[PDB]
Amino acid sequence: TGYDLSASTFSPDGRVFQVEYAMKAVENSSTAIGIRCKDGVVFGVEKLVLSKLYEEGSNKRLFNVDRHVGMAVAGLLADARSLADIAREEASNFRSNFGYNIPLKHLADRVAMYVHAYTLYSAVRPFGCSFMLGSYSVNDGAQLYMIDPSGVSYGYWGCAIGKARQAAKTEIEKLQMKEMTCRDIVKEVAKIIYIVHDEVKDKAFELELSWVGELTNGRHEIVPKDIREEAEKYAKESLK
Amino acid sequence: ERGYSFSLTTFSPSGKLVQIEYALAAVAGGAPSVGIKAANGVVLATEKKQKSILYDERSVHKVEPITKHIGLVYSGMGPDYRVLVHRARKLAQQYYLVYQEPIPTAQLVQRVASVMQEYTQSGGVRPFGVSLLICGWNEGRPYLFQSDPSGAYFAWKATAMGKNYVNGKTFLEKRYNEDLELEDAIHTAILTLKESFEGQMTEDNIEVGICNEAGFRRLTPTEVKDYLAAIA
Amino acid sequence: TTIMAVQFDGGVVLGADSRTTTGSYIANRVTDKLTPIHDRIFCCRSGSAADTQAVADAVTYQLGFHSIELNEPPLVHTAASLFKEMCYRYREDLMAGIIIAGWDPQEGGQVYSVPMGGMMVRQSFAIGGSGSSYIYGYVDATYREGMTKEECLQFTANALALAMERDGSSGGVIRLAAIAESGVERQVLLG
Amino acid sequence: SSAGFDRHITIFSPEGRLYQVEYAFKAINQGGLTSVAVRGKDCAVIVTQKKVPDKLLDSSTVTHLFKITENIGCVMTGMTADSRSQVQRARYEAANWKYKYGYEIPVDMLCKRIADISQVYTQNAEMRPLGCCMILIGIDEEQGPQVYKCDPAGYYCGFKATAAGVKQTESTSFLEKKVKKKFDWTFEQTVETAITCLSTVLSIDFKPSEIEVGVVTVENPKFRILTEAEIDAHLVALAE
Amino acid sequence: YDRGVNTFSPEGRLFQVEYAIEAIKLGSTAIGIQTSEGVCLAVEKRITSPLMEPSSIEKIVEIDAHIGCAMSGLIADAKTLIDKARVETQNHWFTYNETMTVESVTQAVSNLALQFGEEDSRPFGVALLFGGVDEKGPQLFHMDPSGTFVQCDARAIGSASEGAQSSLQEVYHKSMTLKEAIKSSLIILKQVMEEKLNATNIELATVQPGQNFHMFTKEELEEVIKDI
Amino acid sequence: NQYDNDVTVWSPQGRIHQIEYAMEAVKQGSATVGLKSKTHAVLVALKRAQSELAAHQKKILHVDNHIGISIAGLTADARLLCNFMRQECLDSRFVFDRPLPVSRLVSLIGSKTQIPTQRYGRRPYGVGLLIAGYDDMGPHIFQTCPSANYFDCRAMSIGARSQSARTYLERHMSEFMECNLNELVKHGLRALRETLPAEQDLTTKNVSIGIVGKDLEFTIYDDDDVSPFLEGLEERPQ
Amino acid sequence: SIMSYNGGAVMAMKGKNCVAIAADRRFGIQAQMVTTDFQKIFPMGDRLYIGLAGLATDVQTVAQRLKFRLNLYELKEGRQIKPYTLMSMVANLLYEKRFGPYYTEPVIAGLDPKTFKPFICSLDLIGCPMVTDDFVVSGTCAEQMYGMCESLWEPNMDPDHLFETISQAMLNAVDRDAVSGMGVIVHIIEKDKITTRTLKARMD
Repeated sequence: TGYDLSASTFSPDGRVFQVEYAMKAVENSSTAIGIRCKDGVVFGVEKLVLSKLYEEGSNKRLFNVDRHVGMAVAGLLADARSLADIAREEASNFRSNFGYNIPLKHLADRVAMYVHAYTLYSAVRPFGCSFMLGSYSVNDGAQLYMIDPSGVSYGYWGCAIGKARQAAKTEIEKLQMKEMTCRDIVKEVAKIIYIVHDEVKDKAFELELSWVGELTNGRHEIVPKDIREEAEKYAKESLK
Repeated sequence: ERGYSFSLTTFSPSGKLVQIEYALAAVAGGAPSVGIKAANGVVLATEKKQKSILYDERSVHKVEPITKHIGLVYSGMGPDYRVLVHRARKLAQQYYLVYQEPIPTAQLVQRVASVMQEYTQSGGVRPFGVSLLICGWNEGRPYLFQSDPSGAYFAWKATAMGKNYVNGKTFLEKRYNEDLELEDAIHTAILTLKESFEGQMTEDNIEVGICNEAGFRRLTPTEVKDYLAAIA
Repeated sequence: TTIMAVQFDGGVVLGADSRTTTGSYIANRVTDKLTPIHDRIFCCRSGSAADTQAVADAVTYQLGFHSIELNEPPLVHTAASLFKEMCYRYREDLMAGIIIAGWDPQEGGQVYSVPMGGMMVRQSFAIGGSGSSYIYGYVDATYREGMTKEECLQFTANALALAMERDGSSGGVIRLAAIAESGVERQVLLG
Repeated sequence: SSAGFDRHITIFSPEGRLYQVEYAFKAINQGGLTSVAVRGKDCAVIVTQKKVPDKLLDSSTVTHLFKITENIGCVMTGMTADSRSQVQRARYEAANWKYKYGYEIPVDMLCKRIADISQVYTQNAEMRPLGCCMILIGIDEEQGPQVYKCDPAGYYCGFKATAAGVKQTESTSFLEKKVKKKFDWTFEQTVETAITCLSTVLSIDFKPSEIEVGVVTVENPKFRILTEAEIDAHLVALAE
Repeated sequence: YDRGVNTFSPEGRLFQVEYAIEAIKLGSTAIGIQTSEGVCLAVEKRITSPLMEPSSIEKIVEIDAHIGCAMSGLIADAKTLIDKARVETQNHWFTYNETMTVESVTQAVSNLALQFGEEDSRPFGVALLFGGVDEKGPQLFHMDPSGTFVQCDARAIGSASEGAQSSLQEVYHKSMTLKEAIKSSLIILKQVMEEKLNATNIELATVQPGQNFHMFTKEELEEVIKDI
Repeated sequence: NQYDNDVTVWSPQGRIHQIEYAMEAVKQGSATVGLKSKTHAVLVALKRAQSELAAHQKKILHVDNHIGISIAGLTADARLLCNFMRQECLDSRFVFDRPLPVSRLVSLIGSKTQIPTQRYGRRPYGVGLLIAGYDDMGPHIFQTCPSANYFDCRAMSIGARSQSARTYLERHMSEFMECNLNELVKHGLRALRETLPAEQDLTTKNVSIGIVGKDLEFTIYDDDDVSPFLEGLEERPQ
Repeated sequence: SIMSYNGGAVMAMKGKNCVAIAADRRFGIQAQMVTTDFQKIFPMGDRLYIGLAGLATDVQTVAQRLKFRLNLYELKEGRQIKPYTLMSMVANLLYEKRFGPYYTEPVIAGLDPKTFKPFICSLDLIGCPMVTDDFVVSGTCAEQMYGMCESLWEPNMDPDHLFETISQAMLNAVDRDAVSGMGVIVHIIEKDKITTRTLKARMD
């Protein structure tokens, strides 16, 4: 506190508050969760409609970095767009220098070191974003990663980013995710969103579900749950 | 980066430079040392005690050679010392690449002090917190110099840097003379380091380097145990 | 100079002469024409001597640094890509005849060919060097799909010795190498 | 006293002190971690615990043992983001030794070059001085095994028994009472004191699955991370 | 705090740009009027000493043979603006064999004023009035240090410009003539300054379609004073 | 108040105030309304006089033959983004020989305005760009903001007292997809007349209407051709 | 060649306690002389000279660049320069223009500043030092100067016979050359004094 202006200064007890201040700016964003089954990764983002003039698919938070890699950002949306273009550019140089797809374990290291560099100098500020990284391969399986604004990056089986970070992972861990298929996961992700405050004190919302795994043959794309609409049909039955 | 480029040092209204006088306080609170110019050699000695019984002694050295006839010690803070040592190594070879001849000890101090000058005037960096003692026997007569973090230098007969230096300054004045031998000079160099040492002095508490005309030589603990073997 | 590479079911088999010449004078009489990069990946070099030694040091620096980060054994196709990125970029400056071969856990034995141009292609067997033009008719009338390891060591020994028959840039001594999942067996053949 | 901007940037205070680096000495202590290194023999042992608070959090992506080269391993304490960026320099400049000079880097030479990078961040301003700590091990031919330790201030030393993290003052006091009768360190005397120091400073007497053990020995100079089965073999071996 | 070099207000504009408008208020007054026959223009010299030479103070300069000018506020910054305004109309003739229009002059002039800071320092303190006869007849324009560029039909800037613009909107109409508008402007001049209006206080500048020559009257102005 | 000085400095509440202040510069400018049908996208702005006899400041400006933009905010940041806008439009004509897709041009703007909202030495761009365009998949209405977020929408109004214009658009957005230009334009300029004080009327000298169509190049009408659009209107219910 | 554009001949010879150096006086373009007072021997401190031969541009250029570096050396250090030290200084100056080289070949002759020990050396156009014990020669007419010095040189010679040997070596060799001549100046130095003499040569 006064000793908290620059990102290159220490507190008298030994922490940087400019990193601490940017972490709870991610806290005010809506909840985006991630989960992986035994043969794929399923994303899911609670996204709220601003007033009415939103045109049903604008400014999405499910990006597409590589052929098999996408993001699940939350926080400052404009800061995540510039950070997503770094990961698009980083995966292109690995293709041009080595001739094959980027491993997700190596991709998250290159991004987190880039986020780390904005937490050291007084000229720039730390980022205000946190996001997810999911991929699938036949020689590596499915992985799911997690990057904070400080730059700590390691793997989970399931996660949540937003207001309800604790309130979502309470009921994620009561799932037998080690053996389910990622078609049964999709109807289970939608009830985790709709339990915790979809439109209670808010106005409206719309669910987005991204999708990667064995059924897509390594491709990353949005779900065909505009087809048959089964996520909302199965989750709205959990009213009682 | 931005390219800020502003120095952190200006004049006082009295006319003194404030940050240079603060850096000498960190020099005076360092490990003590002593250097004596004898009639045939230069003797350097220092105080090397570990904070624990765990610390190895064959890892970090205090007496450090620059050329095969030039050594260099310090009294101040640890990690800032190794910067100007590696700076003085690359600087001393550039004299040898031009002139094909080893550098005299007077000419080396002309340039090392200019390096310590440059961090006092330039932008945003802080001055050193290490004073030095530079020795060597070039062209018959041996030499013993001392450079401060301000950027100046001197030429001593016998001096002492570190803690309790005002006690060692009076003790060297009451013990040194016009000439001694090098073997007599080490005897009065431990007795001035025994003034401010702890309760025990072994082969691994002190560390001594010499300068004969045969070249520069730092001593293994076999000689230093045999030298303090009841000869004071 | 004549270099040779044949893959089989387990891994690959390499082979080369020595005879580093200049003009009509042999400068080096016995020569390691094959160079280790990783524990499972070799390359055999041809062309200018000072050019190929500089490239093989840089690829060993880059690939050796790259596998420690991934904590995985590298791919043979990854190593052949790194020679392509230097030979195609620094063309009109280098004369390199690199052939990359080695075993990989994901794919088994692989043989790649990077000629003086800078292209990259996978082959079943590969020849190269100045003396390789003389055995091009022998190597395709003798090759047969589905060889064992001991047949390929017999295959490349007779194949090199015909290019090493008298031809002035070739001869000397035969250095062979077999790379498989178990280990690397290198031997020197004479008489 | 607080003179000028001594409490904010890297300048001298009165009495020769400087506070922005000795604030980084307890920037390690927010990790909640303790690492112990012991050299006794023709071997060298790292031991460090893991702290897994979540069942959604993975197990393989927690490890602080880092493999620099085949003969040199290290452990990192302090904050996680500054730790992994410090290792990226250590992996990089260990390979520049092999390229420029043609042989394997000594463990003594590498700890110099790492501490010289931490020098300039103390020397130059507006550059944050990397609040983390590194401990090395390795085998030197004709010199035996070595254990080194680097500081954020740029200070290094080599010594036989090492503590780091939070509880140095309790563990180093235990090891001086341990290493005063220089008994026969026989590669299981080394591992047992590496456990019984940490099992009494923390005072846990813990399950076989919360620590890591890095090892190097002059019979197999490769760096080697122990398996959960053989970690349990040494743990029940001291049950007397 | 209170808003240093480059920092937004909690409500509105940059105050460095806002304080640049106030520096024009300590300048000298000037009036420019557009008429369908041509563009007339006037200024007050504010000569202090008799030893101070009168014809060294310029306020009307010649950008080109069909483009006049007027300035107020800081004289030191105005010489930078007039320099490249003469250059980039000359670059346009070099590559197009034609005269640059009066509007597209100040497009290039307003690019350079919106460049203060450290990007590749301070804003300017000078307003300008540009008269000229392009292919669309006679024109009259005005710019400020904020880069806000606009077309005017009759404009007065400088010191006491607020009281000038009040009476100026009454005497203006669309069907003026050039001989009428010149004496209509200097009546406003002697009602806003304090010295006796003679041939040394003020100076005029007229540009016509058929008379692209003579952007500067000199002691024919003595006839206009005695007629009013 | 000490956190309210730079773009770099975070707050103990987690909100950078300098980005929050550049939103306030958008509310200084006048109102402008953009909307679209299935085939036609029309944006209508409102001029403001400087004096009683100066020309009114223009708002709508042509960019490309299929892209036109409106403006609200600083005129310094207006023409600075326009010169970046026109350079990117002709590079795709010179290289790819195709017109730009509208949705990916605006992504270049969010990358453009992101750097001066993070690095010290340049303020954020105080600007309120509304964008209408034609890619291969029909018309679009875009808005930007000085927080470097860009919003796809079917109708939008920004500027001074533009909340009353938004209320008119929400209760008539169901009618916008079917009606053609003879009323789609005067669906839009019925929304501007609630952003006015209740005593004066939208005349011919203070309004601009720009139309880009599926078979129509982007055309700006002002001060002479507004009279075929202002005919056939009712008054305000006073 | 480029070396044969102006001509020249510089000879040094070692005696018992003394050392001598000699050069010609003719300045000229390829076949046309200009003047007979062109200096080719320059003093660099007491009891230590240097001679230059080759292209007349680089003779006047290097002798000013070496004087630029000598005065800065003799002020940072109160001592004078040793003859070994100057040879390392000239070889540094020629090697910096490795591919843009000066067209001259220096000859250094002088005594030790402390003892009486003489020193002679010569360098190539890119800076290869070469010390001898009897004589060094440089210039266009080099092969004629080897024929005179291999037959007339004696090991231990007084300053009387050393002057007479280097006189007959320079006169008989340069008169065989076409582009060199028009006068010969001889410097003979020792511990006590410096003697400069000019010889009566053919002026054709």
